[PDB]
Amino acid sequence: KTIKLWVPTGSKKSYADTIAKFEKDSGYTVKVVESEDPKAQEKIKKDASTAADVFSLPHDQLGQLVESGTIQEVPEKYNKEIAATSTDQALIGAQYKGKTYAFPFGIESQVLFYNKSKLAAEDVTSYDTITTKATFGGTFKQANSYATGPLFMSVGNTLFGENGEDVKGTNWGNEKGAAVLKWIADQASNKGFVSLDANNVISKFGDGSVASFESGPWDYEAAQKAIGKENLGVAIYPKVTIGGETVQQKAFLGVKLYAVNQAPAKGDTKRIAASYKLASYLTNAESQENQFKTRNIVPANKEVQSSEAVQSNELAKTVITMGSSSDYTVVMPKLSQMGTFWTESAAILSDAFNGKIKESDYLTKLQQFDKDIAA
Repeated sequence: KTIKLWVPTGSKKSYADTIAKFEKDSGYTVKVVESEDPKAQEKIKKDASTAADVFSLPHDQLGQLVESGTIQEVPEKYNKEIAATSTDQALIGAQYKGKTYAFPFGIESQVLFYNKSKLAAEDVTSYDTITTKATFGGTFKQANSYATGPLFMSVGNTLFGENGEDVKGTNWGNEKGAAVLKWIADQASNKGFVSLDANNVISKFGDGSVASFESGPWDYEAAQKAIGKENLGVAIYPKVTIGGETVQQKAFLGVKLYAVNQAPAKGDTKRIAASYKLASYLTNAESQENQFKTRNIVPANKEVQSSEAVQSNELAKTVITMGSSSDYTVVMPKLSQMGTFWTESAAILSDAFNGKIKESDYLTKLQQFDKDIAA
């Protein structure tokens, strides 16, 4: 009566109390092993004997694990609990073709970081205002698709249709997509836009040549240190004016999941039930509260999201606003054709900024993109 759990690196101690509570309530023992979330899929394929009963993963890999038969639909009991307690965006993270396969525990989104000695709060709600009054820095020469890929969805185009599950639904090859490429190209002559490399985002923020930039919670500490805690502002993504339309700038949402792999239980339904119970425990309000407090995990649970501790933390509050609605975030699609998206979107965004494609080529390149990705 032992089940194996894979938890994110560093996290084991954070979860000790949660696990003890589960152990005391279920009478199962839990073997807890740290293991990198992004590698869970590879690890399972390589050695299914050693595979954990319960493991953390990023939702962007959930579609693959479903399609290989590794993760099965959760029991209806848990489906109801997850839908009730999670944000709608988090649930979309946990679902694939209409079924729930995992338990959200966390969310992540990029935000706008700015220097309060260079920009007032009032002036960071609009990209046009930011670059009129100060500077915005981005890595446009070597485009980051995670960062600026969502511009295409910001203007009302989709990545694999509205639900992110139609392999033929990506529709950038139109005037709105072309207008995204135009805006990219225009940033080269926008006097408030500063062309960055990955390795100088933070240092140019520190030296004051970049007043603002977009990144995730992983850069929060470095931003703080670059200009001083008291000078660091955090805000939601601004509006941006593309093709003469002012629209909300979107980012991707990442949803952090626990899932159950039934295979190591070999038909033992008592143990499978225990595995779902563990996942439920790991991702309930109490655990998410503890995970925010100990490891600054931004909760997927609506109730913890609105807690004073979380709402008083400007980074967490901002990530939550971004994850609160599809007005701000696109939940990263799960289809394997995302592979093409990463490669081709980066190249086209780069080429538009660098002038390796011209305006008269924007539409044909985007139409070709739409064809390529639909394979």
